[PDB]
Amino acid sequence: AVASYDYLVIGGGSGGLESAWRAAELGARAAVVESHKLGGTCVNVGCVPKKVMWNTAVHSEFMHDHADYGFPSCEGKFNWRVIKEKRDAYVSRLNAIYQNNLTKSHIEIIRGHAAFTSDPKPTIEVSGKKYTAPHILIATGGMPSTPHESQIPGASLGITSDGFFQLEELPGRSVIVGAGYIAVEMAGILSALGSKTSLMIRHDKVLRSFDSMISTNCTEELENAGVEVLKFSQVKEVKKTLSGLEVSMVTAVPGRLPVMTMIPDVDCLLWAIGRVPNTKDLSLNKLGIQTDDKGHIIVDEFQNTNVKGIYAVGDVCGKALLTPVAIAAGRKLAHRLFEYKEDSKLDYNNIPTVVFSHPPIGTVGLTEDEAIHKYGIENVKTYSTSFTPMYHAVTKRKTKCVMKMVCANKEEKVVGIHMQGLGCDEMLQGFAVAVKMGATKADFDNTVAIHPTSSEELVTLR
Amino acid sequence: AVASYDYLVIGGGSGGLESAWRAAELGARAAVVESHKLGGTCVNVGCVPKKVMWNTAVHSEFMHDHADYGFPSCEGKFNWRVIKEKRDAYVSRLNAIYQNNLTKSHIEIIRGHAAFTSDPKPTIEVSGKKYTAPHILIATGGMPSTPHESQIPGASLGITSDGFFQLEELPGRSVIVGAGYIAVEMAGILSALGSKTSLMIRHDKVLRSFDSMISTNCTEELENAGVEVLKFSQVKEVKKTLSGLEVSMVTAVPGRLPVMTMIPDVDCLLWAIGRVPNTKDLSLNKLGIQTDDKGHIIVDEFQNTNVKGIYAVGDVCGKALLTPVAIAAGRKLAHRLFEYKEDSKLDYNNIPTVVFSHPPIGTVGLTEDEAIHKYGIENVKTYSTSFTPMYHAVTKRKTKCVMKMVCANKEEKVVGIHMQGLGCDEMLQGFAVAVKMGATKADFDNTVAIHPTSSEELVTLR
Ligand SMILES: Cc1cc2nc3c(=O)[nH]c(=O)nc-3n(C[C@H](O)[C@H](O)[C@H](O)COP(=O)(O)OP(=O)(O)OC[C@H]3O[C@@H](n4cnc5c(N)ncnc54)[C@H](O)[C@@H]3O)c2cc1C
Ligand SMILES: Cc1cc2nc3c(=O)[nH]c(=O)nc-3n(C[C@H](O)[C@H](O)[C@H](O)COP(=O)(O)OP(=O)(O)OC[C@H]3O[C@@H](n4cnc5c(N)ncnc54)[C@H](O)[C@@H]3O)c2cc1C
Repeated sequence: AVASYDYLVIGGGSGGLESAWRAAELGARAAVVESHKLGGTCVNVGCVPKKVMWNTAVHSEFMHDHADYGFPSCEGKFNWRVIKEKRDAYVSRLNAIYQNNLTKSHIEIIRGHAAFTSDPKPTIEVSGKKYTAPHILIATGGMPSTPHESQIPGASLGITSDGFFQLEELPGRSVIVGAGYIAVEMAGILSALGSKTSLMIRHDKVLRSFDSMISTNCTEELENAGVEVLKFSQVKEVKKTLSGLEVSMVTAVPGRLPVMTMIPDVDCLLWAIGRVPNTKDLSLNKLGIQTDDKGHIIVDEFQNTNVKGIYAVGDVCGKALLTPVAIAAGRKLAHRLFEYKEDSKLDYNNIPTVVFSHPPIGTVGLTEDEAIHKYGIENVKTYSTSFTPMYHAVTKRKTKCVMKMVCANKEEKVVGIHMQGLGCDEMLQGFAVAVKMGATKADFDNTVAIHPTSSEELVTLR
Repeated sequence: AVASYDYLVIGGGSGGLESAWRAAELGARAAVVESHKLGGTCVNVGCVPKKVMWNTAVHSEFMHDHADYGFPSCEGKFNWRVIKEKRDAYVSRLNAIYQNNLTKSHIEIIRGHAAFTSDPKPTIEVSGKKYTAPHILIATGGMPSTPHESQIPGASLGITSDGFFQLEELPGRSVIVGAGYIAVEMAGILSALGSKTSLMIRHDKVLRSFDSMISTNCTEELENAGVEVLKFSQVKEVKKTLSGLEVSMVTAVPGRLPVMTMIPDVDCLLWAIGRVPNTKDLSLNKLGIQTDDKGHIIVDEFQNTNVKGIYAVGDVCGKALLTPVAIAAGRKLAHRLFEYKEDSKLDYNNIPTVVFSHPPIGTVGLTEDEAIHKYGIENVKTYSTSFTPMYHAVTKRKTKCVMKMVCANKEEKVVGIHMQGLGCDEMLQGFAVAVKMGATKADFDNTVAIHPTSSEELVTLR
């Protein structure tokens, strides 16, 4: 029967747990329905297991500069199993920590699958057991999208990021299909570690929604790293040969004639084409809750759905798909609800983001074209530099560091910082803080530099 | 005879060159007297050659986590020569670049040693040739201090940072004497690379002028890295045995009786006790230019000496001894002089600094005690965290990451950020920009985090 609480959170991922923590910490009676493992996508099959795999690739990369630094080289041969077993243990330790905090904060964990009922007042049922609350948050997140046989015959022969983390040996030949961050990172980890990789993109470059400098630089650094970027190409079908897979792909460079080619002996085919929300089995239809054509839950600036007492945050909304954003919104909400801060909402402007490619990308703000459109070419001035990290001053293998700064108006307010280079992963957080206080280039320029670093380049751009 | 210019800069180091560049770029007729190699301390025997040696040590460190990441280990044996020859070539390329820019900007380079004359109007002479200008800047910098036989007999048997960069093989047994940044860095590079090292400090910990957390953490990380910290100890004398050196050191832990011990078979004895200014051979006495008891040139908030038309910037003044500060002040000055910005002066508050120890230290602002004294215990709240970088979640060897944030007053204005951990070298510049705009913790806290990174810890401190 309906057990009542002050807050019912559906899904124990990033947004979910943060909302429940802050909420209870403000005196509420929360419970967290979760059908699988706490932590959600991020911890089990995302941010965490990705970062470890990346570090591993970073080790692979630098093995290349060993002799250069005076040390003897190493015979090579990465063992995937060893690092996988560990990566996995780590994730378990994290899970144990998560349950611990939840219980330590007195938050129930209704285990199982939640779905709204055919009751007048918002109510959900988990195993014939119904629970209701004056405030219910849907934080079910999303999932990897795979193409159906109904369009790409043999599409179901390939894997997704989820099956990537399930992989137990280093694939011989990998084919990534997708041109966004997840694709790029998978492309780069797999390649660094030894697999022959082809990244299949429908256009000429990657991370197309990122500033032109970033997508342009990133496509190059990828190519220079041993990755094959198959431009203007898609898969028509996949067949399970005896050797491996046979990717029949259509490559149609605009201005030429289309040309089909088979990719044989493929060990792995990763679909990194998108993320579809987790909303169908919630019975959103039972309450007449608004979704878009793609299943995402439509919410307002304050995470409100169209139904009173029901909110949604994170991936499931289809906006700014990142652990920190789900957390930031789940937190702002618990405060708005249980602390009565009517204006407690997350600002989706100037959200910082790091893409763990090689070298790592960092970005916060408007791309130059996003500024030119919002301000006008007369009001947008960019500053940029392209240099080689001194780490490479003694190595044969090189990478670059390109940093761009989009300034707007007379005072030259920094509206966008984009870079890619070594250390760009830890370099970003602070400038992201500065970009949020409304810093102008002079604020950056009246900051005594730190020498010798790559960061100082941003405060001496001229 | 006296050739006249608009600006005469004495010394082509960090402060010197920046002042001349900006100056000429503003239409002046500059010349740069330099008795040695352009770039000064930093480029030839400082920032640059240090950073390369550090990167090298960082490679050594991570060689330790190779098998952990699934790769086979390496037999070891670093070759110093290889990396030294390279480090050196690099520095040459830099020198060539420096002359190039100077000439490209039409700045003369009077080669030789400058010294003021016995002329009424400020005039200097370089090789019986006299040159004068309405504005003369002394940017001679400083030099390593060594103890004289007159106190420490055999003191002249050891070397300094300068002789460190002259070293051609990896010393077998090194003894660093000094408890400040240069000492620590030399201690850590030499140790990472394979030398048995002892850091001799007159107290219990290092970097004593840094926030207590930093000096405390740093002394530990050093000890945990294979470095021997000889606390409460000094050298009484050094003798050249046949094997190597014999350091007779007095160790006097307060609360015990003093105990002398010999350190035998020492390959290297590095004096990292201090930096004395380059002012004696300038003939400062000829114009009655004010110096302090230690030879430093006394200047005001605007770099003015007590003599009209003569200024001083950088190490030679004995304040905030860093390349970026000399640059920042030489630049502010050229603008004040040639652009008539009467208030163009450098703010020595919130100068950021990175110490390249292992892991790297970063700091900007007031130490907690500097705030408690300036504000009062009732008005100072600190926040801190101590965690292990996830890079170590799979390694046996660990390091920590400790970050402290000193907040002041009701709004909790961030007056000091101190940390030590991996990536703390590139992490600092941005927070340094934020700390200068007068950011409050809420500004930091209303900054969507970047996950998974070490930096995010600073914007989620609670
Ligand atoms: C590869 C890969 C790498 C990523 N890397 C990063 C990165 O480095 N940085 C970053 O910031 N973001 C990263 N992301 C994005 C980040 O993972 C997501 O933004 C974050 O997971 C979003 O959280 P959420 O709260 O919306 O959902 P989720 O964490 O997905 O959580 C939803 C939880 O609810 C459960 N559930 C679903 N429906 C129900 C229901 N009906 N009843 C009960 N329980 C239910 C789910 O099992 C799940 O555990 C990555 C994603 C992938 C895939
Ligand atoms: C080891 C080591 C590491 C360092 N590392 C760093 C670091 O990583 N980061 C950092 O920011 N700072 C570092 N420093 C500090 C930085 O090097 C100095 O702050 C910077 O060099 C200061 O510049 P300056 O303009 O005062 O002098 P300098 O660069 O020393 O230059 C003075 C120049 O003037 C010449 N000269 C002197 N007297 C005369 C005269 N009478 N006539 C003609 N020419 C003359 C000198 O030859 C010299 O080249 C380091 C120092 C050492 C030693």
